[PDB]
Amino acid sequence: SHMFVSEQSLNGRWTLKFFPQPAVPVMTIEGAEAANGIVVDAVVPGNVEIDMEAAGLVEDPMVGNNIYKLRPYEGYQWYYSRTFAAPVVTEGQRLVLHFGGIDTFAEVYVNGIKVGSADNMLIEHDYDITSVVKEGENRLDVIIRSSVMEAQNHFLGTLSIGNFSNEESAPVRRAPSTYGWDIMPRLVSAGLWRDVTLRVENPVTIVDANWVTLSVNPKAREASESLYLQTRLPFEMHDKVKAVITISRDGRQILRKEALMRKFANLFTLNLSGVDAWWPRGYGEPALYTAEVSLVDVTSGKIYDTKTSKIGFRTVKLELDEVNLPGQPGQFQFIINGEPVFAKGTNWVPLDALHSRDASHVEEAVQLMVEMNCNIVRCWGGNVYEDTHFFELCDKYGIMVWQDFAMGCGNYSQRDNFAAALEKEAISVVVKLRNHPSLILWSGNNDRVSRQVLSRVIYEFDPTRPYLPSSRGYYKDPFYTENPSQFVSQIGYHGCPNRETLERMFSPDSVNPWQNGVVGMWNDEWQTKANRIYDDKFQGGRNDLMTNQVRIIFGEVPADLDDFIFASQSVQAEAMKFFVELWRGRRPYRTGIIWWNIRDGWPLLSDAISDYWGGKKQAFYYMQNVHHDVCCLINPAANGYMLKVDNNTLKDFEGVVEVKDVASGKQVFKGKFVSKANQMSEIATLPMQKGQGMLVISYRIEGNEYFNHYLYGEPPYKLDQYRKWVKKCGIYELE
Amino acid sequence: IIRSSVMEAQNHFLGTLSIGNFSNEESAPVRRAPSTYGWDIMPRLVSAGLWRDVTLRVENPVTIVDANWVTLSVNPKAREASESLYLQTRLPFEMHDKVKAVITISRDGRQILRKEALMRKFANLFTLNLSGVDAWWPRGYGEPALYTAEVSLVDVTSGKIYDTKTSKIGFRTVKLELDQPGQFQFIINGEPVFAKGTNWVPLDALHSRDASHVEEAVQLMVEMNCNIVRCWGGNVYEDTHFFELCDKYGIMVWQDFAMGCGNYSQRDNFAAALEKEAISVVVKLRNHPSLILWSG
Amino acid sequence: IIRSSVMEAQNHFLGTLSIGNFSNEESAPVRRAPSTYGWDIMPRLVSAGLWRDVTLRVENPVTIVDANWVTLSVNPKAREASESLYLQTRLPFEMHDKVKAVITISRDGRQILRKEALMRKFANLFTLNLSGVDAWWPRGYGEPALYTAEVSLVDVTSGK
Repeated sequence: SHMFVSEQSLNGRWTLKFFPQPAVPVMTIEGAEAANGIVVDAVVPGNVEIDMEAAGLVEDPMVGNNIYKLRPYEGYQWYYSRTFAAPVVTEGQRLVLHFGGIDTFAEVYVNGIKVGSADNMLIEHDYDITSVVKEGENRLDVIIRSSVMEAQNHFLGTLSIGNFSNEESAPVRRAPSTYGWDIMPRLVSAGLWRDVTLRVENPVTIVDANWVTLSVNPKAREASESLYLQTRLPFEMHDKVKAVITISRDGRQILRKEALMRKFANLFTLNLSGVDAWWPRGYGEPALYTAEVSLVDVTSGKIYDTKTSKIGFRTVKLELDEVNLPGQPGQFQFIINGEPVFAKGTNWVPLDALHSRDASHVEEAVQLMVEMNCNIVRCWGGNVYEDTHFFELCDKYGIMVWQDFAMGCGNYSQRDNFAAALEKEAISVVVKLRNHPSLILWSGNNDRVSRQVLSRVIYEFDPTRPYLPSSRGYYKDPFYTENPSQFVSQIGYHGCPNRETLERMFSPDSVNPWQNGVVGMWNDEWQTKANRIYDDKFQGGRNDLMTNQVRIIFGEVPADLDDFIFASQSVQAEAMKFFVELWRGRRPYRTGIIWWNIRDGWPLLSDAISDYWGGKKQAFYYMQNVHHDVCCLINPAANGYMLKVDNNTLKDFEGVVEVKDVASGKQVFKGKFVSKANQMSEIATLPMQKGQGMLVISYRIEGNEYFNHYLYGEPPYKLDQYRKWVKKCGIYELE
Repeated sequence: IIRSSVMEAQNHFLGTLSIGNFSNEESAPVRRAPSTYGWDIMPRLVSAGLWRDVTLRVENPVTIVDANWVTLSVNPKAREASESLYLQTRLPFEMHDKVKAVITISRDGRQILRKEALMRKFANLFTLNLSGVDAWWPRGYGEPALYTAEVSLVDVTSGKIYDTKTSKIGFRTVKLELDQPGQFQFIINGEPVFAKGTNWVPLDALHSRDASHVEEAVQLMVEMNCNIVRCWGGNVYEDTHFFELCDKYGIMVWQDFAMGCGNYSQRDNFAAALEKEAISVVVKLRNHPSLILWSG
Repeated sequence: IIRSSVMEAQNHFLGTLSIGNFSNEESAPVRRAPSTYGWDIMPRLVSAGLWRDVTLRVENPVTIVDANWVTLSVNPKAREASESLYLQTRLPFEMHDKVKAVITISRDGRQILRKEALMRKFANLFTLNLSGVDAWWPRGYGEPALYTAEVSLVDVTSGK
């Protein structure tokens, strides 16, 4: 009832002073104030380019070639400053200054006294400022250095040079994609990109509450849950404090346990009844339960601290296939609550190049995966680690999370200084995320980094989850169809974004892609949205993937912009849909497919199926119809085709299915089928049809009508005849 | 000025494996005897204090840092053995070529060997091929023959003795012949011995009284006729006198490093504290013939 | 001011496997040539002093930290080769996009290959596909063909 702890936000308006970084970087408050620079208003959480654009000092980086105009600020320093009132601290309490995100190399001062030196963009930074804080008004100053210039303080190994990830990224703990990628612009940025708060703690406080599902019995509605509790506990308070442990759901108390605190750290085991297991989408309900622990004085009832979260009773195992194709990647399958689950989902890339806006995108971005019905998502190591709320949403909606540690495409230093920086980061992120039921896998894609540093962290701080040391042309080419990986990471096909997105990110004279009307030659602004990392004038490159892919499927590249959008999105839609159906149709050998990708992190031309502004490409709806719990699909056979139905649930379903020709209306097949639980079931073999065309699949399950299709024949097709088949099928609108 | 051991534990963040074991979470990040926090066979009595000797030592510029005696080979029927002396010293350079090591093996006044060697460097290996020496055996398999091994540093001209190290060694070889836990056998001087003995637990919850119990407690093993004793990792390491008695009565010693009943930290901080401890205890005890096994 | 190398060895407690070897115990904990303490083919002469050149060097803010040449592949029959240059430089941020790297492979004054690239970052990997070059062979197996490889950091505006 009575609250003896509190958290006061330091978010809001700050003062931001920026200037070019001298040869000797500015480290002190006196140097930052004596330096000659520009002072503007800043918003925390934020990025400095946001503050600068609000002051009219930079142009919108999302339009045209404006991204290259931010180049000089990579060599700048950034000085945050504000005042704050210190909260009332009683005798023994501790005041903690909390940073959710400092980007990156910065000296932190409170009342002119240094309290910390941050050097990791991806993790939290907490400082005990109890003794340095004064009565009344206090000063908080953060002086950030240039991340790019920090790289030259290090001598690189041979393996760290020439990778797709930037050499500037190798010796520093930052998201590698911020230096530029083929799917993200170069925007190093800086600033306080997550919350800054002031926490008041009691001498008796919870240091960590670690919930672990030892076992789960779904049929009996039981589970065994362990609580690893670490606290600060003055010895005078030993035997005078009790832990109050509650499992509840919507106010209704499931279990209550109280235990006297005779030592600072304890293991409490809870044997629960009447509790449902946590399942990913399709395989059941994502049952969640409020788990709460409080440190309570046994005499006065004083609540010294309380930790509350929603946990899910679930076990996860990575069943390795060590018989078939030893050494091949993807020879494994996820086992959730003892059931082998078929994984299907997207790779997760940055939500925004200015990551202070990540949090405002996460609700609608997770809703993309919910509408798609992904049961898994892989957080790519090129991005930052997402915050707690992303994993809360994945807990709530039953989306399993595969978490890469933040590494780019390359090899890294084997020396002690880098190993210590990565270990501190790994321990921080693991302790923070290890209680979310949606998280199922750590990945660190011999190397000391992947085979020793990260493995020792998972071994000591998360024994409950598996760890993995390591991770164009025609879509029916043998490079795709002959891949024997059970669990594949699909490469992705390009898709020209919607017209409204093109007209929003390109200048009016650059909306049309063809330079001087020459089909195949991209203008300079389209080359920038390749993404082109550096401002280098050249022709061709990554954008030629759009034309070469429509030239294989449709023979010729349309000159009209609207017809080019249809051709490009159609190739992307057919390719990605074909890859999902190919893996779902070849179960039980195939065990999962994680495709690239569902959402852009910036207005760009990419292989994502939905752009930065929420513009869904045609591939999104194609993929949606092949991601259902029960899906009737058609795989190519040696002679003819094979109508199949795949089931990613633990329940049996029945229904009827009808396969017809879209152009002639003739019935190729129509029969009743039994879709057995958690397996692929072949229905019937279909003969080869004459020439090109399309087949329409119409199946009915439990009074619900679902629709699919299959494009038969060999390319090249005629773009206008394919358009007629889409309209005559009645499933997907043209545009 | 001693601090609270229990409270020191809260200066550390424990890994999952260190929580919930039978050994106390307070024991996991500190280098103390785990049984002092309580056990099923020992009371909780954390205690504190200067529980062993406090002395002032005066050393000369020339001094012996370590005298490490190693038995390379033994031939009991021929009454021979090859003994190595690994000698480390502090030696000013002006004292190089001016000091000699005097190595003497003796048994009850009878001198077995007297070798003198000019000190030309600070560390040296002296091989001693001995005659008329009996091998060291555990109880039942023969005599626990011990010899006084003495090394002294002596000025060549003035004859002044700068330092002297003296202990009783035994000429013995130990091999662990492997063949499921416990699939091994101790080979002592080439013979396969059948081991029979007890585990060794704290002599007292107040460990400053261990030294007053060790004579009678070892006599329990002599009356019992144990030929082996396993010093439990829940206890402190026994002092030199315990191993002196085990040398004398022919009781082999299997020594656990001081670990509780659970997994420990994997971070560099704990590894550095444990390495320092292990180097200290190994150098202190590696010269006793009774000691035959280290266990982690 | 140089100290005694011999006396430095007594700052270290030696392990058992470091005592009794052919090399001196004084050699085990120090980073010196072990033969200086004596061997069966070299006398004992510890010595001391500044035994190699001492120089004062002046470096520009734009300077080459390391030029690492690596032969990926070679085809001696076709007189072709693939050479990589792992270049690490010191580069103030003001000089980013204003300096170019100039790479020249030559032999006895005749130029074989030349490549220019704008320095956009401090470290770079350059790939050179070379024609008309001979492979390096040990004695007997061919000629020890060498080529002068030069890299320079050049101001794109003034040519300095």
